[PDB]
Amino acid sequence: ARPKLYVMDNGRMRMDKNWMIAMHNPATIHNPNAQTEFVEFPIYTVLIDHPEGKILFDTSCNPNSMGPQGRWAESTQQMFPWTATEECYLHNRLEQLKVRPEDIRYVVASHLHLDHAGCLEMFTNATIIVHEDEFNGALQCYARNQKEGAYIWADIDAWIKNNLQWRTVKRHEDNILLAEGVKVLNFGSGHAWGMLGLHVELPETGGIILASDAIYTAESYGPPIKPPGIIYDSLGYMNTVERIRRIAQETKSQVWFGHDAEQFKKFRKSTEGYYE
Amino acid sequence: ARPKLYVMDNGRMRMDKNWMIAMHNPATIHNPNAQTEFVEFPIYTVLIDHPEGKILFDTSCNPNSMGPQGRWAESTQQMFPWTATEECYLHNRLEQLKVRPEDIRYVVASHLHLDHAGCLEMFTNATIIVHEDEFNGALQCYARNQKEGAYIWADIDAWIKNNLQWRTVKRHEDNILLAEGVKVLNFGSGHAWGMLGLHVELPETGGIILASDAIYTAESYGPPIKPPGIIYDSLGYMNTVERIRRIAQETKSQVWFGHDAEQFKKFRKSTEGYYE
Ligand SMILES: [Co+2]
Ligand SMILES: [Co+2]
Ligand SMILES: [Fe+3]
Ligand SMILES: [Fe+3]
Repeated sequence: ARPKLYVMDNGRMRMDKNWMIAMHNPATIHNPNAQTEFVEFPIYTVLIDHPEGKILFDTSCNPNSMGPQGRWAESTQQMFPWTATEECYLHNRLEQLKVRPEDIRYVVASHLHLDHAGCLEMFTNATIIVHEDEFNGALQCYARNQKEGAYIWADIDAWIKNNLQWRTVKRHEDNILLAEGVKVLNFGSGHAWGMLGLHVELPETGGIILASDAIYTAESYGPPIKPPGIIYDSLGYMNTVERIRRIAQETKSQVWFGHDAEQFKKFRKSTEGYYE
Repeated sequence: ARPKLYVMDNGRMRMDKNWMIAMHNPATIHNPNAQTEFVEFPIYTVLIDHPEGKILFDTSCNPNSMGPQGRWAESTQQMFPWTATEECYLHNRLEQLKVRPEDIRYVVASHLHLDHAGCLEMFTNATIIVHEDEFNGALQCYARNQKEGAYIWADIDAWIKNNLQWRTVKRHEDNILLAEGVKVLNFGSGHAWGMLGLHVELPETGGIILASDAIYTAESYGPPIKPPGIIYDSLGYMNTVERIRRIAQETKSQVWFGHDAEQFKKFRKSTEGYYE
């Protein structure tokens, strides 16, 4: 197989840096009212144009997330504001590559947060691969009518209404070989209830690990590891980062972080090319 | 009737409220540079004067902790400053009750943080009860010559030099009946590597659970639970709080938090009386 892998720019988000890096700047006796910062970071998705079938990793935010008529709760909009030009919308990014949603064979949902699962509803022809624990957690949010937080009720509503084709990765399930040189990594609980990653082996570029929010940024990764404020299972989170580091070493893979502004700037984006 | 329980005031500590309540005041699009605050909370210990032998729960901070010639690293002193008059030192609080360190049969170390294990070195005739995972973690800090953080190298140094008599609670060990109506609760990992609590059954007052830093304050307790910034095992922490809530219900026990300023105010202090 000679795939082409694309990085698609799906806009920017801002939030308290403490969400990204827990206790990044603790107050001290002579600085008792230490103030935080509102950091900007990229939202992106990855398309693997593979001869066996197109694979999409993450889906960014829904185009109708923000605004007075937005799907996101106002509180969510104020804490995690998403800014994106029309060109940044996933459907537009795919269109400019002459890729229709119906062309996508597999969508790998790293997790079901607002900035990763926003456009799942587009892909009614794909198998949606998601960690069973993440799926269960999101569905409970829905059933419990939770309208605030990182799991968007209106998004989940749409997934169900659109009759998406789910394939859950079981808690103790081994890696899934999706296609030649493409493996779904079962990271389990950490940042969220159930994290999935991808290992891609490209002929030219070599190994890539898509970590998503298992590792927010290079600052997260270190060493030393600097865990997030947004966290479910702290032990699991630490285990996963260390696991990724080992895999990266042993397979000579690059690690692509969830939301690293510096790393993202270096990427060849879908408007400039791809990785072979 | 028989046992007398004393609450001993061991001064005050201040720190970033984010340590106490994680993400208490998140930055937003209209408050992007949200500040924290430096909150004050009590450091206290509990003496159970029991017919079978005196039991001490926690030991506060070492008198030699603060100052330019103090045991605590300057970074620690400025992040977690401890203020206490001489009358607040544990040795003095015990003296004012006509209790000598050598009279203490059991010391229960809830964990080995600087504000709980500070005076362990006093009790050379007691059995020191501590969670094995907490003990191991602290000893690693010592062996690794870690001078920063919540584990005080100089304190640990003193414990070893003073040849304390350790009794570790094993990871999967059942609760320990220390004396009639006094049980050591094995909370395991959460806030720290290994947390111990105490359930005390007093003839008159009834059930008391000493939660220590398993539950910082009533705000922590909720519901809903609001976890701390100082945390090791998030899942374990949550499990422990909910366990305490069940035990409290089933045994009709009060829950005494680790560092709740309002609750501590209400307590009958050792200088005014005791519980029976
Ligand atoms: Co996330
Ligand atoms: Co503590
Ligand atoms: Fe994210
Ligand atoms: Fe404490």
